[PDB]
Amino acid sequence: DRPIDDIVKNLLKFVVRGFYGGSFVLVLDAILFHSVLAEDDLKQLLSINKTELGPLIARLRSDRLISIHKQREYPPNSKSVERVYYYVKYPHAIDAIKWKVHQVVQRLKDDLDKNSEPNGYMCPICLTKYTQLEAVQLLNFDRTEFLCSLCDEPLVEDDSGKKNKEKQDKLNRLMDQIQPIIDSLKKIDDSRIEENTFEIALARLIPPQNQSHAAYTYNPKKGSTMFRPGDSAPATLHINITTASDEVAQRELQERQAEEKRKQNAVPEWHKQSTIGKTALGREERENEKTLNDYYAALAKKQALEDEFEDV
Amino acid sequence: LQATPASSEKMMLRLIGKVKPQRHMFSFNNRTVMDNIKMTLQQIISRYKDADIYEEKR
Amino acid sequence: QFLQWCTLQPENCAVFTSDNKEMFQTESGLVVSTYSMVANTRNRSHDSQKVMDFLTGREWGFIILDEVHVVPAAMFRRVVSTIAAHAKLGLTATLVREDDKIGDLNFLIGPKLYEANWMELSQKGHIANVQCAEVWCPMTAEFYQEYLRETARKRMLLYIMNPTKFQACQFLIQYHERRGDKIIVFSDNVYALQEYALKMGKPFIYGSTPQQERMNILQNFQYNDQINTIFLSKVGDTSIDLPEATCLIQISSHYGSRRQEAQRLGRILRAKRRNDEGFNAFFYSLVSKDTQEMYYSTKRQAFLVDQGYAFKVITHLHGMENIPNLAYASPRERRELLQEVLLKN
Amino acid sequence: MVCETDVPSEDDPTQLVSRGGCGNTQPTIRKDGLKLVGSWKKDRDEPELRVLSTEEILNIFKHISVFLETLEHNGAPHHAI
Amino acid sequence: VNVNLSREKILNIFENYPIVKKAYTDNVPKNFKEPEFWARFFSSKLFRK
Amino acid sequence: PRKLQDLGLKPASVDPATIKRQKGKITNTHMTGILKDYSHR
DNA sequence: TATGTACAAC
DNA sequence: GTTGTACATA
Ligand SMILES: [Mg+2]
Ligand SMILES: [Zn+2]
Ligand SMILES: [Zn+2]
Repeated sequence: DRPIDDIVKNLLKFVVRGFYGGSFVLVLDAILFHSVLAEDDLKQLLSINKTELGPLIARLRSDRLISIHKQREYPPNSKSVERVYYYVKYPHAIDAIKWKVHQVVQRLKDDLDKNSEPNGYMCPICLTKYTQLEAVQLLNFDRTEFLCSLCDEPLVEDDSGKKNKEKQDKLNRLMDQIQPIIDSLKKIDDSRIEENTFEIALARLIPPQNQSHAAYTYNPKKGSTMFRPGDSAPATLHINITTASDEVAQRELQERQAEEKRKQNAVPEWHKQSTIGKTALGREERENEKTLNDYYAALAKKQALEDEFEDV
Repeated sequence: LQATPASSEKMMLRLIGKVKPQRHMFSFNNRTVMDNIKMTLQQIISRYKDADIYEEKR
Repeated sequence: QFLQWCTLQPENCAVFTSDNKEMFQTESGLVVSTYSMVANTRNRSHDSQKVMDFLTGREWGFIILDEVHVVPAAMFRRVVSTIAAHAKLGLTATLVREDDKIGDLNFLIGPKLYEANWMELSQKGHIANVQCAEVWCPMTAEFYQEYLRETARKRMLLYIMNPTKFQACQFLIQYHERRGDKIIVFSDNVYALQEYALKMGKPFIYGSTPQQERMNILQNFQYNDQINTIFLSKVGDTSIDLPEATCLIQISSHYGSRRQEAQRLGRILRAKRRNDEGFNAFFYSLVSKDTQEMYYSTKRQAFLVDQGYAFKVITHLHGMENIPNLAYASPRERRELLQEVLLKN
Repeated sequence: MVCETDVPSEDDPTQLVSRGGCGNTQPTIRKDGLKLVGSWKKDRDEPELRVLSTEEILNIFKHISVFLETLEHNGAPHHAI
Repeated sequence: VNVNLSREKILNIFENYPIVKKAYTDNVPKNFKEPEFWARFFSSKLFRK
Repeated sequence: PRKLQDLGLKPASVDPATIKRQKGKITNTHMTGILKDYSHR
């Protein structure tokens, strides 16, 4: 449809397949392949039970990669039921991905910075760590080892003195594996993406089933001023070829039209003549051409249910 | 080309065949898609009507 | 018309009348109102007092006075001093009035810039030609016998309802309706207007008519095929646009105002079919023979004659007797009308 | 019961001035049990009723201008939550 | 909107715009009649180009 | 979105709070039932 | 000055 | 629906 949609979908596909398990790929791809998708229809497509679909939806909703829309449906055969639809709000998901990527990178950066700092001593018996500054005030009279204030036991130097290089590799590994996300985000920022809604998402619907019980339509209540949190987002050309005969007819019609107007515009009798002496106002060539044609032909031969509707 | 009024919750659309005239009635899910299909259909039907009118001229 | 001829968006236009009084919130906009809503001083409604302050507070850049022959009145001239305006323009077809206040316009809005000949624009196809006429309806003896004894204030109602005028008006309306014409009938007397309207079963408009009803009537008279003719009064004597009107008939008239005659004739000078060959609009003035109305009729057309219009006298309507039915055709009906009208007198 | 996105100007009448607002009709908040249920009056007929979740109220109170985990983690349909 | 055409004008269009003739000869007898072609041509972007 | 803007990252969303989702007396009666409502042209 | 008529407001 | 006020003419 549009280049923007393809790149956004690719970013969503990459994130799910890499940072999530397997079933999450199935769930999100189903609602990306289709528009807003009913819960019942989603279960039939993936052939998974409610107990298995629930955990996937909940985790995806937490990260705001999928949005929920509940509305009442009125089928004539059965009583009114509440249906749940799942779709994707690109502005929400993209913002969530950007925040998480920054947080993950920052956390590794902070861990690398923290690791480069001197280690803090820890007490084995009570497992209460002490920083270098805090351990310096625990020195004993003989000044041999730091003694725990509680246990009164020598302190043991903590690990992580050798990990100074491992974390650098981890950050290098992540930035290489996470490169596609950054590249896709750069293009997204360059353009501007419209926020989707249940009604808007329905414009690209590919029905999953033939007789799905869920009526995939948005019929908002009339004049309903109620608002739910996060419920809204920001001629004919006729041609006329005029043949030579038609032009003659048009002239004839013009003459007839002029005659009709002239008769209607005729002055009344009382205005035509000055009425002063009247009483009180109270109360055959065809053979000629054929013989020529025959002669010229001889010359050539010689020489040679009821529902309201409107008309659109 | 019969289309339900925009003031009704239904999004149904019917095409009636020229003569028990053939009727093909379809229900849409989004009004935006319904309008887009309606405009394209109207152009084809209107153009064919003009072509038929021209043919009937002579 | 304003929204049509120029590109001024509706958001910048506001109308200040008795129905609605909202004002434009845009930095610069338009206000179209009436003198009656701007000249009142004694008592103004709380909703209309705010509008007047809104009009007065701002320094307007242009003021247009339509039908400027009423601005030099005793109170209407205050609209020129209260509402500040840099440039004042006055638009009117007739620049005459009975009193001598006409010259007051010199120091109020300014002098007369341009004037156009009526005939010059008539021969160029801009305004429709008119074959004016003045029909002489002889008053019957039964009614005329009371026309002498009665006083002046009661004579007016007595020679306006004479039976012969009813016959003349009905015949002319039928003749022109068969001609596919839109007719307008004027009457300065409200009682005669209603009586004529009910007798012929045709709509009428006058002072007590609400704005919505008269607007609906005018629109129907323009586009509705069934409504061929409508009865107007002093309210529609000027500044009403009826492009479909092509014939005008008068049964009553103000005392001696020459301006009203010209303004009434204006309703038909803008006929849509004013360019088709042989077209001729009509303007009938039904008067009572040997009555004080003839004194005013010869005085009420002293301005049109100046412009070049020629008034001819019709003493008889041909083919008027052969009409099947005529109002007050028998003496019984005529006597009943005399007793009915004299009751009011 | 309305945010009044546009309010009449104090200096001059019939001259509206735009104020920070969203023009959403406010509910008639009532205390049902230990929850706050808001009822909306539709312009054009029972009023719309929904439970004002504490998260919604917490978000709103944070916009005002010094002194269960297991269930929601997996499954737990909205009725259970 | 009604646009009036004439046989002389149709020939003039072909002479002044050879591209129009190219699209005319290869489609009028094969796919759709002449009136449809001109209605489509005016509504197309080529008529604007 | 506010937190993303503080970090210098362009946020592809907006706060929902910013979404601004906001005579009787007839004179003539003898013509009743005859006048069709030509309200528009 | 008196008298019609139309208009705005309460 | 009625009362206080203009405008346009004798
Ligand atoms: Mg005018
Ligand atoms: Zn210890
Ligand atoms: Zn608000």
